[PDB]
Amino acid sequence: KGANASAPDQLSLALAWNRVDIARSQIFIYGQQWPVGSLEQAMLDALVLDRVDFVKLLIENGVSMHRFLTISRLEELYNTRHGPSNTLYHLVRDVKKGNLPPDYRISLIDIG
Amino acid sequence: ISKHTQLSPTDAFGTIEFQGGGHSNKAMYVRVSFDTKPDLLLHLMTKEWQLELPKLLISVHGGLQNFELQPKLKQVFGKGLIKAAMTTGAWIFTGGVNTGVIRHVGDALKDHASKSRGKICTIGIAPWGIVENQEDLIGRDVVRPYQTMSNPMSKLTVLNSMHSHFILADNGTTGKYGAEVKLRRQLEKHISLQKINTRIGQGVPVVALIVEGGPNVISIVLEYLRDTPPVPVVVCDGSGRASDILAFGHKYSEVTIQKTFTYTRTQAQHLFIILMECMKKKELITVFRMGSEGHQDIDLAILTALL
Amino acid sequence: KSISNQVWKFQRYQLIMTFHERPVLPPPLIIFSHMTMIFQHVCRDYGLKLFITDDELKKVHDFEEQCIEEYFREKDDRFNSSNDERIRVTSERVENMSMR
Repeated sequence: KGANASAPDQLSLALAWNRVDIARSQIFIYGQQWPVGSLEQAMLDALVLDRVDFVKLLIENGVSMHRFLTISRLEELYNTRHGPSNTLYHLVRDVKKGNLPPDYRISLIDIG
Repeated sequence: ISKHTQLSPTDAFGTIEFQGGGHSNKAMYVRVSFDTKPDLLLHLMTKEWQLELPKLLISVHGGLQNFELQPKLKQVFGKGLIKAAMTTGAWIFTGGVNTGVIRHVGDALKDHASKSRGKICTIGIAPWGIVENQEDLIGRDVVRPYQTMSNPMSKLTVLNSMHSHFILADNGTTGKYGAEVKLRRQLEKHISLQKINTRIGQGVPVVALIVEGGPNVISIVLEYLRDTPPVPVVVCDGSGRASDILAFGHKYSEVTIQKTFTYTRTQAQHLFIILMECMKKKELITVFRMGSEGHQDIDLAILTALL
Repeated sequence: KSISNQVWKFQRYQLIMTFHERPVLPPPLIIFSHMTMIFQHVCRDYGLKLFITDDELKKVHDFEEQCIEEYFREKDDRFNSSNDERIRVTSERVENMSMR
């Protein structure tokens, strides 16, 4: 309340705090008037950070995964450093027979 | 316009999938004229949607403007309505568009859908001119996806999800109501005369449920109480609107300067005339109060008020 | 015994599949089948898969969605009626009621 922040900023703060009940009770309320392309960005940020409860909450609050997920957004989701450590980079190195330059964007063809 | 509408065949009917909330809920729908014969509507709802004749008809009326109900009151209303419409084959006639009491019915069905089997046959009779996306429904005979995202500045409304069937009526105009009241009333009248499976000779029993309301809910209650078969109504006390006015009038049977409630035309308004035409037949109206009086359960209140 | 039964049931698939590829003639007469493969060298409706139309595919998809929904609902209803969950919920409600 005292941050003088709009609904996207309140949602971003709740995402950073990993408190979903605060967004459930205070943020997602009648007549909040999210701007265009705000819930989609919230879905992308909650998808990167591995916040399953926030993804479920956004799904229940309007955003459809058929219209959100595109080629560019999926390619972005494959190249994030936020979240638990994975083993995708070593797999891409093995498939690409080595010689992998540092700071290389992983394309969907390499995922295939 | 001076009622200059082209008579054209229906170009919008099929199934809509509600992309949105975490459910996969289909919904049949059809676009029909503002004045169609109820025999055709009954035939469509029986032979084409594969639905049996109901043993109970619940007509839900309420306010169009969005309101809110305090907790421990909506959870004793929605669950009661769900139990009453699930223990018996019932058709929950509703407005259809996601606003007002329709939102409450929708979330009541959402609460039931995650904790029990079966489906509640909810039929939403909504005017065609208020849907915020007329497109994506103009598709014919095939499944058409539909988004439940609400745009604040669209000056329209969206079809409420969690409804099993829809009947969309249009009179040519777009953006205003008034194209479904006559159709809904005539459909209820024509279905109330339909013979139930018992061979005594009685039609199916219909009932009315009132939550919140306005200056028009009193008129439709008066119309319900004056039909050739009387139709009992059930009102709620915690709404605060004209339903609570009916609750206040139920007490002190038979303080006239109390009409200055400022809800609609604060002073010198002619609603007391129809409120006096009502309460003369105060043998059908049943008032539900949470813990103040008997019948603490809505399902008990609705069924008892019908016998 | 149990491991052998499981492994034999698994290898039944390989046994069935290896006879769906062998030539129809036995090894003493298999030379004729190999000659035919020479003629076909210069030249799966069933057995593995089952091709279906779009409406049948949609019916199967709806059936599978119904099955997974029923599975999750049954799992939740079975978990919520266990003795341990009932005891835990009763203990928490009793503690809160005592405080109240």
